Amino acid sequence: VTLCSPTEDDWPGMFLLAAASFTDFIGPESATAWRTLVPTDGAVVVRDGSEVVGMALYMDLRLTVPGEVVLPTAGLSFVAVAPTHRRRGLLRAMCAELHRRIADSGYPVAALHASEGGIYGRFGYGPATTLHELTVDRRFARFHADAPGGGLGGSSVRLVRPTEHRGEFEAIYERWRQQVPGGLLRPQVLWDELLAEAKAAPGGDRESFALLHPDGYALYRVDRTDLKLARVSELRAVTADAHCALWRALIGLDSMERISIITHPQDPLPHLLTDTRLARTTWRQDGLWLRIMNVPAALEARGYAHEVGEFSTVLEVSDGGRFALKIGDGRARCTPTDAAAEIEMDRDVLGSLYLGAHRASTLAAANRLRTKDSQLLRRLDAAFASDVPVQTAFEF
Amino acid sequence: VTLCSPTEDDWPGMFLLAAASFTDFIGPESATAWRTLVPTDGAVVVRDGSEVVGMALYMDLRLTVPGEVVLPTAGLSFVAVAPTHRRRGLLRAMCAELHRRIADSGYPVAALHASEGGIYGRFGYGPATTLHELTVDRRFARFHADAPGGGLGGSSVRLVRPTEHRGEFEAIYERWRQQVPGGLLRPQVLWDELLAEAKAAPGGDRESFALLHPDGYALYRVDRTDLKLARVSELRAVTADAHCALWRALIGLDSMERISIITHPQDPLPHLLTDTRLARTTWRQDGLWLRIMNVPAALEARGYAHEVGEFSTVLEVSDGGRFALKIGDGRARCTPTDAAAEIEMDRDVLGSLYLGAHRASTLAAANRLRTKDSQLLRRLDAAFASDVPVQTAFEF
Amino acid sequence: VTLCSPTEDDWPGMFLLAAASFTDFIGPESATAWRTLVPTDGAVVVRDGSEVVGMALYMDLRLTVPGEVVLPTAGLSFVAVAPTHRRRGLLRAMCAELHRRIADSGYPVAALHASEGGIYGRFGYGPATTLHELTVDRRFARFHADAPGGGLGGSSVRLVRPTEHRGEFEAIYERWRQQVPGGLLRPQVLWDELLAEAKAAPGGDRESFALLHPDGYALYRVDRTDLKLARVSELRAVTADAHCALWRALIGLDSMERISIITHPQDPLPHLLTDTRLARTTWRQDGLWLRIMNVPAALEARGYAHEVGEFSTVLEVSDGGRFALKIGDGRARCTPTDAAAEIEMDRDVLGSLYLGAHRASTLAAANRLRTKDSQLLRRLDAAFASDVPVQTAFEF
Amino acid sequence: VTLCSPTEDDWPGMFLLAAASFTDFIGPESATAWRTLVPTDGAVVVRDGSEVVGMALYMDLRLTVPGEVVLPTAGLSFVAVAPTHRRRGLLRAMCAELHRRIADSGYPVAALHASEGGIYGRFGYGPATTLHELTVDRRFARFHADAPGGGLGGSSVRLVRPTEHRGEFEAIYERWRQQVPGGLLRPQVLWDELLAEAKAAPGGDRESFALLHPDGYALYRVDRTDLKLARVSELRAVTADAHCALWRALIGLDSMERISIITHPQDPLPHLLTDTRLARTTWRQDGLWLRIMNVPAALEARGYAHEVGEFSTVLEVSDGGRFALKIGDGRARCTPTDAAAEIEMDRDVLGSLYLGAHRASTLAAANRLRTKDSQLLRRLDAAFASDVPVQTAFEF
Ligand SMILES: Nc1nc(SCC(=O)NCCN2CCCCC2)nc2sc3c(c12)CCCCC3
Ligand SMILES: Nc1nc(SCC(=O)NCCN2CCCCC2)nc2sc3c(c12)CCCCC3
Ligand SMILES: Nc1nc(SCC(=O)NCCN2CCCCC2)nc2sc3c(c12)CCCCC3
Ligand SMILES: Nc1nc(SCC(=O)NCCN2CCCCC2)nc2sc3c(c12)CCCCC3
Ligand SMILES: [Cl-]
Ligand SMILES: [Cl-]
Ligand SMILES: [Cl-]
Ligand SMILES: [Cl-]
Ligand SMILES: [Cl-]
Ligand SMILES: [Cl-]
Ligand SMILES: [Cl-]
Ligand SMILES: [Cl-]
Repeated sequence: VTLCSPTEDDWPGMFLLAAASFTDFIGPESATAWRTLVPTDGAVVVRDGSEVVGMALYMDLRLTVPGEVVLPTAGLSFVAVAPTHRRRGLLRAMCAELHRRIADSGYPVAALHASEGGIYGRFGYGPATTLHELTVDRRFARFHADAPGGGLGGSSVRLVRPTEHRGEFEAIYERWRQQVPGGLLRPQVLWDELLAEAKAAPGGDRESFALLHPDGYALYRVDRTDLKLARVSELRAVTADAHCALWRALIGLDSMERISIITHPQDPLPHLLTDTRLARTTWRQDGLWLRIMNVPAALEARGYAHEVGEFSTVLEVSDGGRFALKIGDGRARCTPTDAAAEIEMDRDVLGSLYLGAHRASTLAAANRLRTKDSQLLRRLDAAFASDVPVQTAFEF
Repeated sequence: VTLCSPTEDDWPGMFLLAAASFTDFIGPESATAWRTLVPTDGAVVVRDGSEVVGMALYMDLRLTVPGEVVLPTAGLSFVAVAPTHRRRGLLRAMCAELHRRIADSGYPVAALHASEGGIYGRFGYGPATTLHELTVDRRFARFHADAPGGGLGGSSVRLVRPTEHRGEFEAIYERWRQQVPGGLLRPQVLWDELLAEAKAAPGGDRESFALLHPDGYALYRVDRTDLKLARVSELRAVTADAHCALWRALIGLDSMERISIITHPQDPLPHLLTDTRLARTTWRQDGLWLRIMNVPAALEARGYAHEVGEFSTVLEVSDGGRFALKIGDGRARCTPTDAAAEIEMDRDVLGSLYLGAHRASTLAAANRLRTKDSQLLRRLDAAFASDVPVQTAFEF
Repeated sequence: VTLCSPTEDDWPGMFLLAAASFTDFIGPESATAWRTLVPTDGAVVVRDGSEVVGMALYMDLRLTVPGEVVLPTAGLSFVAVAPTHRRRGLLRAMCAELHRRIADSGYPVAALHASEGGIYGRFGYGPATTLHELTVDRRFARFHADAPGGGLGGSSVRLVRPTEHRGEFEAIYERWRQQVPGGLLRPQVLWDELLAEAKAAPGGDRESFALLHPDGYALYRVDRTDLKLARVSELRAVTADAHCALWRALIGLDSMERISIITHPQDPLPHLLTDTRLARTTWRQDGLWLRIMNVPAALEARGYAHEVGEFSTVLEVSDGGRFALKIGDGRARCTPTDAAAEIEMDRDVLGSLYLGAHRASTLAAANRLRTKDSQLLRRLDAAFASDVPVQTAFEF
Repeated sequence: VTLCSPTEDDWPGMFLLAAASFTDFIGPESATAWRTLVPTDGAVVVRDGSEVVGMALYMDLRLTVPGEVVLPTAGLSFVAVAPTHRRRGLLRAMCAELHRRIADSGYPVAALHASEGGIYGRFGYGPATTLHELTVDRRFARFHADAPGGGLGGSSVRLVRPTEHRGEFEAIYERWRQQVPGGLLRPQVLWDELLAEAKAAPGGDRESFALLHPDGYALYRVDRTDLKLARVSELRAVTADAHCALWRALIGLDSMERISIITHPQDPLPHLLTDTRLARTTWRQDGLWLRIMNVPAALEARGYAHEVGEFSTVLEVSDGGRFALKIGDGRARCTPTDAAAEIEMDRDVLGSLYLGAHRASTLAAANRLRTKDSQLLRRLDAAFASDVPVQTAFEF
């Protein structure tokens, strides 16, 4: 068992491991696009004597955090151990090497989408965003009097072929990702990939349609099997008007019984309707997971709630450092100290708090976050909260 | 069509209307217990010429709000129009009369549990708490190292017959309801009713069991049809230790595949497990609905976040008054004014904000809450938030 | 194997055979009511050497036929062979003896409800009425402008306890059964039985409610398991106004998603709605089966379409006689002849034609009805048709 | 918003609207065949300022009506409003313009297949044929002694590839459509299309097989997912012998559990079996919808029952004219009058009566058809009835 950077000869062995480990595999011909996001030394493989029995890599990503700050992010992906080589500490070795490389390269944070919720906590990954599926029975949906864009005149929304309006979608997304915590820069190769999935596949997914507004878009397709269900794959709205106009159009798909979307807990859609209950939550799951690589750099980089008074404390991350933490005027200063710790938590807990998706009070109730001062807990709660609700950009 | 207070002769007609309008009817012999909570003049009926074709009443309740303040609450229940008399404005007439009576009696707030989510908004009722069903696959559930009560020695939890420990359940509940927003005083007649439902019914519900801790309890029964599913009907925990100890015991029901509970969004259970995903959200719905009867009295009665600086504004409720609102040191002063309104909202929106379950930002995004100052929105958000997460006490 | 009339000692053996042969058994204590409709010599049993291994009886019924004529009808019921004694010609022997008795007693027709559709044809029983289940999604149901009782004022329909309005239901039913082909006289013992099934059963059927009009009623209960489905067990309407008023009330059961009723193919309900498709046909099956015992007596007893000119023919029933048939002024004369047969059919086919539910053309297309004159076929079609659509009264 | 005839440049915009409005879309390359049936000025589109936001067209069809008379029929199809432009009266404007064009062109009737049952009544379209799905459990199916083609010798039915016997299918269909009310002329381009759907599609529909008789054919394929179910897509039989022979062959598909067919209520198949119940009705729905464009021309063009005596009346269609109607010797004369109306009905009701599928008595019971003379109702019933049962030709 050897652990090293893959050579060009190693990749066919990696794609074989990938096909047997991931069911949703797009093959090795759309792997060209995703490979461009893997830096030199971004990947590790484990050989037996010889076939690939273990692999893992990171991708160079740009992650928006509260205060509209953009962090270089190491995106963990393509992590697999052969079924022949389980319970052999290969994952632990591969994860330890990549984290070494990611830290030495100067990434403040790493991120991943979890295949299971029970693996990544012990690696210091905490769930940081929440996926929220809403299903609307659009046959009963009436918009509230208070809702925008209910007046006469034309709709500002057009039904369009996605492939013909790439430039417009990019510019809306680019604005969206820069102003929303959880936002990711979407490179050109991923727009290429997104608009190739937009066409109908033979005995597969149906043609994608687009609803386009000056300040928003929605990509949707009818479900393969349930022909009364429209799945919104992606809805990006920069303004409240765009979000309403796009939903007014989706509720007007008169041949559909149900619109479903994977969105965030704070999606205002339920409040646009006279009956909030018509937008049922049909699924909830952790979205993006964060490992804080550098505590001082990550805590100093993000903005904090202006609405909490200046305060100071000592934060200990288990095997991650102890820090004098001082937060005021929505900025933090995080400096080394050996003074008595007022707050203790494992590294994964800090990832979970970092984007505002989880409350310090909630993690404290489960004893994942230790302090003896409930005042300090209320202050952490308020300071780490996000004015702009945290969303999930796209799976990697 | 006449609208008046029912006489003793009217109640058999009301029970007939009730049987035909509500499927979950416990009959007229457990209606004796619930009737004790209806004050003199708490009920209206509509007769045709003569049978009961319309009814509605309120019950005298005590509702805990943020700051551990207990408000007299008019609990709307038993609202029905005969299928023979729909679309005749009977509900509008009955609701207008009860609201007249509730206001004149000096109730600051009214509350209800909604049969449908599309009826009650136009009456100034906003959804104020969120029901959150968690289902645990307890076969995979391992408690986190950080979780409390994982050490050796005895369990502080006992498996007991509910009927034999009424006094203990009352005292824990009484502590719970006083410290939690959404908490309701549970009168003796409702403890009588709760412990009569605890015994097995012939070709019906199975026997209820209780897990008792000094500072918490859990009532659960196996599902009628799914014999691998335990439904926790009620879990009241005053301390984090009690909540963990009770969940450790429930995860030890080795003959069950699944534990389900209807809880609140901030339940710390997912964070007690090594795999947060094992506690799936399988259902979400609005719980208690609030109508603010008296805006000044309700806004002044509750506590506000100490962690936001003193601030002042002018609040207009549509057909509910305009008010100079001044919040600081976690107290509000709400006084009449004709000065230009900075915040506008319908009455139902204020009910939705009142217990901290919904964010002003979220309601603002849907244009249910109008202001031109985003700073003022952040301040409302922070001030109306609840330190103690809001829960739902019991259905009425 | 002996075939004779049962003695009082034989009935416990018959009830044992009944319990093992029929799953929907109401026991031997509601068998007292149904036994009153069995005449002396109405029953046969087969013993082995001794237990009951075979039984069959008829009940004295009154059946309305086209022209509002009421015929004495032998109602076959309680027919069973022990699982120990199949393929032994016991059914053939029992059916031959009862038919001997029924004919000698002077019954023009026999009738039954079929447990299977493949048994009774060879005994000369033809399906004569059609059961038609309509399910309305009442959430979309709007009444047509043209529909009756859409104006202001009170509803003429009352929601009532069935047990309190027995007299009213009897008088409406009594009018209904006399004016509708397929109508049965419902004796007092069967009203006793019907209103005992109207109360809720412990871990069984839910309480029955009644909608009462001067000229109609509807009995309905919520389904045991599907709590959004109301089953209308029985709807008797003497006028079009009563039928609409009752359906307006049923569509007003706002807690239900679906109303289902077992009705007849010509039920006007679909045409009362702006969307005829909302009343889906979810089930169709043969209802009452007729064996014509005496061809001349049965053909002469019923009325014929006044709208077809006088005509004459020769009808042969296979092993049932040949007859000169002369129809005009809505009366028939049926007399013996040896003249060449113009129409041939088995006896079961005549039962199927007798109430107007099946067209001679349709049975001719399947060669169940032979003639060489298509003019004569059109004339039979028109003459045997029923002005008043044929309905099914009640199962026996 | 402009309403005009589409130009060649408008059609790609129409196909985009079509893809987003209809899930069962065959694309724009089989749209060439269907476009040949659209006359010059057969289509309208609505543009916004510019994309197609509304479209509708008619096709030139030939519809057989009672008396084997063939009417030029305007077949409405391809009707869609963009989800962006609902509740803007675009459908009303497009339908009013096409109906203007259809009337001025001299079409006596228009027809459509309804996407929903609640749209087309207000446009004067009445459901005129009834689709009836029969499912046979062919494992229990035994043919009656009386049924044709049960004797020895060869089967007159051959199992064949459809593509190799186009000429034979055309000639049988051509005979069928000319002798059956509801029959449509099937042009060459639609035979091209029908035999292209007969071959297996990759990850789609299975290969179609044909059973060919001198006087009938049946096209069937195994269901995609249920491999024990054969769907008969089309069965055309000119004689009773052909219908039996084809069904004898289908019942001989020994690898199938179930044969299903969409047929008409008067299909004689149930009567060919010893057990009529084995042919279950598993689905019922309205088929073709008729709008009578010219009342006098349509009423005079069709044949009437010879078996009803000569009679005269005055018929008023709401906003459609008042007419002296005189029916005798199976012909009608329909002439202008201002004499008192004896029969009133909306235009849609007349479409529903026109092919004999619905009885005047049934529509009268729902007050869709007003008269004060029940004798006149019986006469309408009998006269409008169809000797040959009405069938549905093919969807457009
Ligand atoms: N990181 C990549 N993503 C995608 S599609 C976006 C997505 O939903 N990912 C979650 C699921 N995921 C799909 C297959 C892989 C592993 C698991 N496609 C590819 S292809 C590929 C990579 C990759 C990884 C980086 C470069 C090697 C080849
Ligand atoms: N307010 C009452 N609650 C209950 S059980 C607790 C519950 O889950 N209620 C929601 C469902 N609900 C059950 C039946 C009634 C209306 C709807 N039982 C009764 S019985 C009764 C009332 C009442 C209302 C007040 C006094 C008259 C009789
Ligand atoms: N003829 C009778 N009907 C009924 S309930 C009405 C009904 O839906 N019948 C169809 C089903 N059926 C139920 C049980 C018996 C056989 C099959 N109950 C009884 S009880 C009984 C008879 C009978 C038959 C005549 C007298 C002996 C005892
Ligand atoms: N009238 C047409 N029919 C068909 S397939 C036969 C069928 O089952 N139609 C009902 C469903 N229908 C399918 C797609 C269209 C609208 C709805 N295909 C096409 S393609 C097409 C038309 C058309 C309409 C006339 C010319 C433009 C393009
Ligand atoms: Cl690489
Ligand atoms: Cl996503
Ligand atoms: Cl009272
Ligand atoms: Cl609850
Ligand atoms: Cl007897
Ligand atoms: Cl029945
Ligand atoms: Cl054209
Ligand atoms: Cl068809």
